Amino acid sequence: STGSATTTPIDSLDDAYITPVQIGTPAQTLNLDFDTGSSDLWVFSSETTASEVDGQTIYTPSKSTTAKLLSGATWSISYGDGSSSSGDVYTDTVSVGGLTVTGQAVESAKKVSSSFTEDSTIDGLLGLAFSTLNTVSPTQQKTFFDNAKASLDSPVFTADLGYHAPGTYNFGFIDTTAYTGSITYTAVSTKQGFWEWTSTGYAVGSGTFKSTSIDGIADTGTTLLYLPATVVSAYWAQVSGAKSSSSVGGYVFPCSATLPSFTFGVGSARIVIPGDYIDFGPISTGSSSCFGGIQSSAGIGINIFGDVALKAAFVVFNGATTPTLGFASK
Repeated sequence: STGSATTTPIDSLDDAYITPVQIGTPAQTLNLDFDTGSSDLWVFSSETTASEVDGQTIYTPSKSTTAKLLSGATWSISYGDGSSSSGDVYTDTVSVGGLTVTGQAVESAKKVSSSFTEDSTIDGLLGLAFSTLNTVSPTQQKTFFDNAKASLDSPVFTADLGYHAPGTYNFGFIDTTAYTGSITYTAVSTKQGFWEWTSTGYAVGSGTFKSTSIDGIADTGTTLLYLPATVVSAYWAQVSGAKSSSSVGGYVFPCSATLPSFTFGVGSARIVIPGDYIDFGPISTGSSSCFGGIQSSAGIGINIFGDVALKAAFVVFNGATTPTLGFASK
C-alpha cells in the first residue's frame, strides 16, 4: 500500500504545516501537524476542557463506530517549546492520503497548554519519530508509520515541504519526479528516539564550505533551524545590523536586509537554503526588526534541522531495519 497527502502552511510565515487525517467511522477529518520529532498522535477532542478549545476541529470518539477506549491508558507530553498536552487513549481507524491503519492509538486530549488553544489551525499532532518516545502509559503505543510499515510497498515516508506553498507527505514510495539530481542517504542513530544524523558541514552565502560534523535531528514539527552558536554567529555576521536580542529571544535583523543563503552538507552533497527562507518577518506588527530563521541551539541540548532546512529538500525517512535519511535538492 501507499498514501499521499498534501500538507499546507498554517500561515504566511510557514510557522507549521497541517495535513488532513481521517479518524474513525464515519471519518472525522482533522488537520494535524506531522511531527518527525515526536511519537504521539494526539487530537483535540470532545473530552478537551471546553475553555481550552478555540476553533479547532475535535474528534468525538462516541460518534465513531470503530473507536474503542484503551482501558487504563493515559498520555502526557511536554514539547521542546514548553507546550504540553495530556489525556486518555482510544484505538480507531486512521487514514492519511488513502493509507489506512486499523487499531491506531488516538490520544484524546483532556488538557492542552495555551499555545495549542491559541492556534485554531492545528487540531493535533501526528508523531513520526521512533515509537520508543511514545508517552502512552502503562503500555507504550506505536506511531502511525510503525503500524503501517509492514503493509507499505517500501518502509519509508517522505517530506516535501513547500516554501510559502503546499507540499506533500508520501508513505510507502519515493516519487522520483519530486526532486532533482540524486538522493544522498546518511546514517541515522535511533538512540534518542529521533531521526538523528550528522551533517558534514556548512557554508554561508557564497563562502567556502566548512567541513565539520554537526549532529542533529530532522524535525518537521520545529519551525526553525537550530545550530551551534559558532555556526549561527558566522551566519548572522554576514547580515549588516543583525544581532542577538535577549529580550526578543534570538537573532533579529533589519527587515530591509537581503539575507544570504545557508548551505548544509549531507555526505558529499549540499542542500542550499535560500536567504528568503530565513526571514520570519517583523518581531511584532509594524516593526522594522525581523526574526531570523537560523537560531542558536546552545540552550536546547540538541541541534534541530527544522522546517527552514527541510523545506529546501526532498527528505526520505527510511524506516528499514537499519534506518537512514535521504536528502535531495528540488
